[PDB]
Amino acid sequence: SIFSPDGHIFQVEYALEAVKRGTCAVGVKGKNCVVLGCERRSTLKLQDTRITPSKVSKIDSHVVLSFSGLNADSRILIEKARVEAQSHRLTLEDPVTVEYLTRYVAGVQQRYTQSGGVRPFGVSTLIAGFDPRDDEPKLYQTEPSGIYSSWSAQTIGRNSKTVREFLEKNYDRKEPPATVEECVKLTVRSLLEVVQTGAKNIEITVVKPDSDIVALSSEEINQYVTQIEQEKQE
Amino acid sequence: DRGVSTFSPEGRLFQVEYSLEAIKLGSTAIGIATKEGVVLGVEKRATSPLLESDSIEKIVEIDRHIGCAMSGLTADARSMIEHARTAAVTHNLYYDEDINVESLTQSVCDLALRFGEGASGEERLMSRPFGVALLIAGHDADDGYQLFHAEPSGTFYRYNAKAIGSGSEGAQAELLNEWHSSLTLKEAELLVLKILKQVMEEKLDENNAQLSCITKQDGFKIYDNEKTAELIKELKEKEAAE
Amino acid sequence: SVTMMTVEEKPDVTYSDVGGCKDQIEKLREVVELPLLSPERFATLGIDPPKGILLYGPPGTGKTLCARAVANRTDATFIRVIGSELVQKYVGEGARMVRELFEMARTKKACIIFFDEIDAVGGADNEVQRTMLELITQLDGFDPRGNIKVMFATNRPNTLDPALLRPGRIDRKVEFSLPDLEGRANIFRIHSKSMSVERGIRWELISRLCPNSTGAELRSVCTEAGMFAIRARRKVATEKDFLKAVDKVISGYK
Amino acid sequence: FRNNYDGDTVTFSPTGRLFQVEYALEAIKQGSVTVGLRSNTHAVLVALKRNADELSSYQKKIIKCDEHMGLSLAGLAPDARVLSNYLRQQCNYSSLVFNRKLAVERAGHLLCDKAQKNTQSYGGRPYGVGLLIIGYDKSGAHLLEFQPSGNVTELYGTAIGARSQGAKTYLERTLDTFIKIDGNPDELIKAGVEAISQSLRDESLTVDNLSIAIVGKDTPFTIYDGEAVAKYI
Amino acid sequence: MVSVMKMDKSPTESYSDIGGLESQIQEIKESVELPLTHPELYEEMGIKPPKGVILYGAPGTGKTLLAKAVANQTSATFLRIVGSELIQKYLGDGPRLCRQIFKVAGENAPSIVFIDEIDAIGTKRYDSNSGGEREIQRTMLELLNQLDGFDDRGDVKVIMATNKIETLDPALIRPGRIDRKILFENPDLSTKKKILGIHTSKMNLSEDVNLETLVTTKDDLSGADIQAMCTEAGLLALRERRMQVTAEDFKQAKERVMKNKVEENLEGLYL
Amino acid sequence: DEKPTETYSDVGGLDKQIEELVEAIVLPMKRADKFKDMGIRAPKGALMYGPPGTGKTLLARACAAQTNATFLKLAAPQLVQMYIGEGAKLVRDAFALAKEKAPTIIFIDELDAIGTKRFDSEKSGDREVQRTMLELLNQLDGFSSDDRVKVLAATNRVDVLDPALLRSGRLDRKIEFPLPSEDSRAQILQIHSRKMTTDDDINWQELARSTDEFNGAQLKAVTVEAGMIALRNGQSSVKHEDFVEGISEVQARKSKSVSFYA
Amino acid sequence: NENVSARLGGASIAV
Amino acid sequence: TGYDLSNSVFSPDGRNFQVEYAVKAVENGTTSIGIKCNDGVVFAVEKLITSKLLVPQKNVKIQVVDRHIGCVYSGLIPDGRHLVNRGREEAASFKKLYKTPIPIPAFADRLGQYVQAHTLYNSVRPFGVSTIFGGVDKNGAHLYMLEPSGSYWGYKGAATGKGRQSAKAELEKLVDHHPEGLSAREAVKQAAKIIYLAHEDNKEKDFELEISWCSLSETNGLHKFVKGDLLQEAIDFAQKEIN
Ligand SMILES: Nc1ncnc2c1ncn2[C@@H]1O[C@H](COP(=O)(O)OP(=O)(O)OP(=O)(O)O)[C@@H](O)[C@H]1O
Ligand SMILES: Nc1ncnc2c1ncn2[C@@H]1O[C@H](COP(=O)(O)OP(=O)(O)OP(=O)(O)O)[C@@H](O)[C@H]1O
Ligand SMILES: Nc1ncnc2c1ncn2[C@@H]1O[C@H](COP(=O)(O)OP(=O)(O)O)[C@@H](O)[C@H]1O
Repeated sequence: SIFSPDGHIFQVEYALEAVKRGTCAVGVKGKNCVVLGCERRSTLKLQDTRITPSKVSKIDSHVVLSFSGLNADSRILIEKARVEAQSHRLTLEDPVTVEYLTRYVAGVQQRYTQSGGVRPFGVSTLIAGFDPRDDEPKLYQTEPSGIYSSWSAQTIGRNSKTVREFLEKNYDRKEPPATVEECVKLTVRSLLEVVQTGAKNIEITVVKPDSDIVALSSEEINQYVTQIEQEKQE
Repeated sequence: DRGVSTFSPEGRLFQVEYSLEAIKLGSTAIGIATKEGVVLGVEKRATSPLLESDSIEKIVEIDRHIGCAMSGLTADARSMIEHARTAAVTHNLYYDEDINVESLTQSVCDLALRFGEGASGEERLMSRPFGVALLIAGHDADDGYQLFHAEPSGTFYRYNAKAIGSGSEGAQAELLNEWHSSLTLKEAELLVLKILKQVMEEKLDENNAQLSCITKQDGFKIYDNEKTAELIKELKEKEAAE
Repeated sequence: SVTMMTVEEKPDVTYSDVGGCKDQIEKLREVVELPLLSPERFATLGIDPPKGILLYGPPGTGKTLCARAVANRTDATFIRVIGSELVQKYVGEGARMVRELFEMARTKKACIIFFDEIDAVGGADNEVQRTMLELITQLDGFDPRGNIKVMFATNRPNTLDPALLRPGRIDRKVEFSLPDLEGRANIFRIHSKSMSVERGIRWELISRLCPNSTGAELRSVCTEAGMFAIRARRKVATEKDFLKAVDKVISGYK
Repeated sequence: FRNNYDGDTVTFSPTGRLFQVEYALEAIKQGSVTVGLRSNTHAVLVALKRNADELSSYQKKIIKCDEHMGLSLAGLAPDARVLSNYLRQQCNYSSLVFNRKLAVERAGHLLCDKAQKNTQSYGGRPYGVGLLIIGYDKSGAHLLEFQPSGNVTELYGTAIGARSQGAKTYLERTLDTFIKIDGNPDELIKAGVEAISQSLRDESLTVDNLSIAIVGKDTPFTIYDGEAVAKYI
Repeated sequence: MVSVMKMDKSPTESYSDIGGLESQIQEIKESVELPLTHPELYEEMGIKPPKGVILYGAPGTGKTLLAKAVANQTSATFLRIVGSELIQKYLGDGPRLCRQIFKVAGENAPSIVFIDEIDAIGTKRYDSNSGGEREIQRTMLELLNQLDGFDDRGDVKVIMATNKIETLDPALIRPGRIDRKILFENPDLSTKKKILGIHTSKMNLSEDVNLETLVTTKDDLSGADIQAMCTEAGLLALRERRMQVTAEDFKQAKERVMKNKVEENLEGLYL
Repeated sequence: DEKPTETYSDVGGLDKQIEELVEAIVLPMKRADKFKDMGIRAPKGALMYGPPGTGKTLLARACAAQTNATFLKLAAPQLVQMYIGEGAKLVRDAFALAKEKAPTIIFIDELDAIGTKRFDSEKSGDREVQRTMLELLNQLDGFSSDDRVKVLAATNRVDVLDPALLRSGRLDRKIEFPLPSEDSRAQILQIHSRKMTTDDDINWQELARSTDEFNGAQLKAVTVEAGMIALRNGQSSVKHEDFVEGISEVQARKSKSVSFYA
Repeated sequence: NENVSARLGGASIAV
Repeated sequence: TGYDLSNSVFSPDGRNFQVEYAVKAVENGTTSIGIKCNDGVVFAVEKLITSKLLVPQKNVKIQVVDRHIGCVYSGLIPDGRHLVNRGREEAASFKKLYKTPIPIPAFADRLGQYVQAHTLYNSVRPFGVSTIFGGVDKNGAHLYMLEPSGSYWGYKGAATGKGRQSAKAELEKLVDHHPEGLSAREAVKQAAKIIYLAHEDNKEKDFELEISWCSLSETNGLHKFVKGDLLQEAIDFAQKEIN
């Protein structure tokens, strides 16, 4: 993995296109709440989804993740991330921040760049959650080059171009998401443009303080999606 | 289709000299010396509005009294500054006293040379070299506010002031024309804005850029989103006047 | 006698209708004019002058503007040597052109050639080589000591035997390439000198957006901004209009 | 036309050449000059410096090893630095193991034994510069030449790099003269300085574009750069 | 040579009945038509509008349908030739003929031309040391040099075509000459939108509409086959004698024809 | 050109490979009758190849020195407009004139590249080229009769022309034109420069060592494109760097844009 | 009255 | 063709041509000899000057490995010096053992397999040098030469560089003239003749000479360079043999 004469890298002008194939997901930064939302294969028959590895994953009592792209190269990070979580709670006696492990894993995706015979990932991820003993939301986005950012909304996947600009006709800085019913309406009113099917093809999750995690049924989705399946009419 | 440690018939290496134009893809990053203080400037390359540009950090703080600004490829340089912080603090131990700049900065450009026969007894880390370069600013009590420049080829120069990156070949000409000895600090806190307003792809905001002075009296200081804005009006106090 | 017509009615070119990096012109302007006009500068040293400006430059570059420039400047007579009139199916009859050309040419004055695209005929049951042999017979005779030169251009310098290209044929050769931004800037001034615009803006930073590329796209890309202005109904051009399409010309290519 | 024997080092030519090396030694040809010479008692370093713009400070050309040694380089700094930091250990080691301080010529005969340990192993390039070593011991003063090859030789005075033949020629014009000099380094020094004007492609030396630093049978190593060299121009 | 050239017989291909797109199509009318409407506007800011364009391939995805629709609109000449028909045994015959168009383009100021599938002319500059086939390479040079030797551009217009570019076409094209290297490929919805926007004209859908689900699930395909999709419903009508227009048998054609050209579908790996 | 030539010039280049050759040739010209009295099928020629930039024809001019004799005039001649091997027709009447005046110097040029390696490239009917080479043999046949002729050629080194030469009655012997020392390559540059105003106040001997693999072919070309630049500057006096590094560097490398040097 | 014909040909050889 | 690109790739001929290219590198170097006298050995070498700026008698090319040895080389200056630095410690790690000096067969048996090890692998450069050594043990006189393929044989004399063809036939012209036995001092005359006799391949340039011998008789079989009139006695003589 070397430098082209166009200031680029061959293998990494490539890799981040891999994440542009697979599933599509997003979260946001509500007024006082934070949420995620992702994708599933409807029509996957002869199967029980209780036990499949969810695109969501949890890392601590109070933080979670949502990958995209590959699935193998995702599982590895959670492990060595989990280590740093339930180790950082020990030596220093305080739990994590959000930026710490983000700063960490921002570094590991180049420790697996600059060496001999090591591919980078077909992975891009983001995180979300509230710091301990605070209230302000925090979410950070990642990609194999290591550059960790803080997007108020971030999506990686298929048909995502207009999705990357769909929010900008929808979100307002000085008009943030009021409540969950609208902020989740936001969470779904984005993703549904690529869904092209019912509720079965997705999975979502949410955070509130002091580790108030929830996951919502296929049926709870069929409560609210109808309300805009009713309001996609007038 | 070249490698690392192989010369050409012309002698000019390929990869490192190719590493000397990746910077020209990146952002802009300028710092200018005044004999009573030095400035630093940036172009965030903010791509979307929803983003919260407090998180993007093209500017750092080594200590209470030294800072730098990375340009080109912001990712990789996030590593090397932790080297400098180690040698700064380490030198703050064995001698109980802040370090000269040139004692430090030789180390950093002694790092990026490690891709083959680094300093005495160096195992070759760094399969590839750092695709990033940066500027160093700060005081030590032997020479003055000696700015320093670094590039991953493994050399440093000392400057009055110049630039990097996108606006390099054009912008510096104005700087080459318009620096001298007996200028102020805040004139340099604003002269950059006459320049960076040139080579931005949109009208300036208080959030496109941000600044940070450096002073032997207080030490290090980043400004706020608004305290750039007030001087821009001060620039428009001359842009509207003249 | 298909091309039996020396030059056109009006060449509309100037040596300042070009950015062209300013350096590839001098020796070219030197070889063509200084033996021509100041052989005392030749005998000032007592030289062995050249006979041809060998050349290669990728097309879509102002060599050919540069080629049409010496036409309008010197005001002398001119030619065009291309396979159409040159190469003909009747074996041997093809070489009537070269003979009536050069045997005339030695008679005339300032009738220097622009026999471009010889990469067509000069490439390696095919009879093209014998025409190429018909050439070199003509050149070794007169080659030195004359106002005449042999200056032309091509697209593929590695597509011809240099058995012809010995040093007495085209010695001080020519090489072209794309410009710097400054070369890309001064060329940009040229095609900017027609329309209505938002006068007094920072054009130069766009020439920062000239990576490896031709000037030809730049005289193009301004008109698409006017086309963009046409659809925009912009009676006068601005900055962003140039941007709104030049961002697309390369990405559509990339 | 396209020598495939141009890749890694170890491949010999079909004629007995290492095309990496021969294509390296033209580097210093693209580098600057730094000259030097000696009497029977005093030796000299000299170096034009090569500056970036009208604003920058200058690229350095001279470094002290230790109290009875200095050197000067040509072409590349970074691969040339480490050899300086290298032999400091091999000049401290002397003055701590023995205290019978370091003779100059074995350093070169150490130094040649370094680069050869870098040519004949896959990976690694030569320390591709030329450089000049000086100093004094019980044996008088000595000057040296260096090649990234390994060849090092005891010379009276020589030159390096671009434009150097003009200065190189003054020495053969003058080797009858400057060898008989002693205890009077001033006029000695300006021998090269006048002689390297032969190289100036109208850059017209200044207070600061030049660096000089010398040694004697008495003097420890001293550098004359900054503004002290109004003496000579 | 002239015989094939003057194809003044535009079909009933109805420009603006086609429902494809706009921006491309203004881009040509802006390239061509509006210049023939009030070209003083180009004279206002002093513009030399372009010397024709070049679309790309993506076959069966709307190469030409506009073009004969333009011919239906052309309001000028229209020309048509083939390089394979242009070429001959002897040397320079076709090259001697290729010149003879531009004077027949000098026929008119309303002088325009389509060209037919260049893929055997000017494809790529192989050395062609292997005999014979240098004729092609001897011919392209007879054109491009003829194209821009010394030309006021004389409304010497052009529009070209192919099916794949990077397979060929290395150096022939140049900007200004052909500034607009442009596209046609699948819309990802608008085949659903305006195609049956057209085909709703004739048919009845004699029980319902059903079109709210006779639709695209981001299905990789080419809407050109939609003119099969209309077909076989009528056939399957008459595989069971439905003189009317159904929506139920219409199902099969996508389930039948779109199902043949299978893809790998290896996306049990990017989840 | 046809003449009883003048004196051989300074031997100079390659000479250690050359003194052993006039040995080989003049004796066929000198008392080969005594060889014919000794009764030997002594040859009618040999071959001297090697890359040009050499002075090959000078050795051809050296041929008639020890015994006066006349030169040759033909260069890629058989590449004709007609069906005939018109040259090959002339080769009879010309080699007949080599049969005339038994003291005679015969040197054709580019035997290789007038004669291909194996003539697979061309069609069956080559225009009697094997017939021309058949003339060469049938004229070498008449040349093999006597000691009048004495023949030699020169082209690309070996394995580039026909392999016929293996028979000792045909050709029997080969020498090469190797790369020489350069002190004479120094002198010839004055000879190139002899027709041009200049000086020589240079140490071009270290220079002559520095370059290599730039043949007399190359070095017959160098001398002018740095005469122009100092005129383009305006200077007149010859000079080292403007010509040595001004020519030897510009060959393939240029555009010195290096930063990390110092 | 003619002999001035020459027609190109097609081959396909091993690379 | 395609097999002539790296170490350890035999040919259909059964060879690796790369070292055979090394032979032309060592062919591109200075002259050097060493003779088996009646009681010891001799060393003498060519040492050409480029400019006057090169100092005389500070830049020897002989190297010593230990007391009872002298060694020289020709061709690559550094590479022929490396294995000396291997030599200088090896025998030192052998006098370490039974507390006696080292034989000469011990030398090549501890070197001639070394350079071989630099022709087994695809990662190193064959030592492009030909090399000489000699001296004395308890047994008596010895002499050897090396070639870069590891080989070595006990000669009465040797030669390298571009001083091959002169000396080889000359020594053929010597030995029959004097087979009875040639003592130390006398060969020091006749040796320096040959170098003045062998420069004629490169008499464009100049040089100066450098000699060393070692006698069981004279110097207790220790190594001792020449520095004195004895050298000047020979150059005054050797000019006559070319006179
Ligand atoms: N350096 C330049 N100076 C002036 N004009 C330029 C330059 N580069 C490109 N152009 C413009 O681009 C347009 C197209 O270039 P041009 O016609 O010279 O290609 P060309 O070199 O003629 O190709 P070919 O070799 O096939 O004839 C011209 O109108 C020309 O003026
Ligand atoms: N937007 C559209 N509306 C209606 N039909 C379309 C559309 N796009 C493509 N088609 C169908 O595609 C077919 C041919 O399209 P296209 O122009 O791409 O190829 P073509 O011109 O027939 O091929 P060629 O140029 O090789 O002869 C037509 O039968 C047409 O019905
Ligand atoms: N003493 C000399 N006098 C004249 N020319 C010489 C001399 N020595 C060498 N040459 C050169 O030898 C070259 C002739 O090489 P040669 O192989 O005969 O060329 P070609 O193959 O074209 O006949 C000329 O370029 C000429 O400059």
